[PDB]
Amino acid sequence: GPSSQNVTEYVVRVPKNTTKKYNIMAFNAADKVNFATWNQARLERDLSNKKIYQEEEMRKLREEARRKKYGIVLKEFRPEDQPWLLRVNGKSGRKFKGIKKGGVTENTSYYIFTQCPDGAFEAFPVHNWYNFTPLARHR
Amino acid sequence: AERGELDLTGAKQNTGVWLVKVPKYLSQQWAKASGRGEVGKLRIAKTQGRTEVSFTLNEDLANIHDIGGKPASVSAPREHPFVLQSVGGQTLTVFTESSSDKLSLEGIVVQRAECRPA
Repeated sequence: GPSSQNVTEYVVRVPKNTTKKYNIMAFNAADKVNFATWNQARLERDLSNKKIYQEEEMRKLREEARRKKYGIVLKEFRPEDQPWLLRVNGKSGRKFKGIKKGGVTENTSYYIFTQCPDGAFEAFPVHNWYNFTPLARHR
Repeated sequence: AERGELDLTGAKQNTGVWLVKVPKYLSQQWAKASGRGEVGKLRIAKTQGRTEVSFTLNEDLANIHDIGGKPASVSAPREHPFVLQSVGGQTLTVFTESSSDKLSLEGIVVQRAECRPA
């Protein structure tokens, strides 16, 4: 098309060797997150729900059994779907809760393209995508 | 670097990465790479107020076929155009979790795009 154009080209590698999983940590623009202010940070799985009980429901005429019977269950602990807790700059700093995004797959998936020392790009699949928001927004 | 700590070098170093939506058949083809693991080339061509980004498979992967063997001419490797998208209304960062449980902020997403089938 154009008589002249400036072009940049990069070799792309897709490693199979990866002892690392790549994830997305997303912040809402409204929370105005600025990394320059981050001096230190901790990121740990929040296991608070592990010991939280929930009420689960378990001859008479059905219309005579309006009052149902309930028990309590200690759900299956999947540390994978437990949210993340991000704590920035000690006890007096900001805190965010990370929740996994779930509008799950179709015929595509996301990849992270990162540049390497030799100039090539290496592409890695996104393992999980988390939306992080101030702990104060969670109840 | 203690247990539970998030390494921050990447984010504050302002290291940038691209986040790309890839068709399943193309990523499946990338899995057929061997040797160095190269799959092709990313091309960025700029003209007056206009940018065209695309990905083209290398000769090796362009010649590995599924039950079919491709039709007409068998021409040259096909260009997969990228549809560029915005990232301004959100801050996306990448963090990794290694096999040893180490967590680190690797960089910030500076460009988003969707790779379209050729």
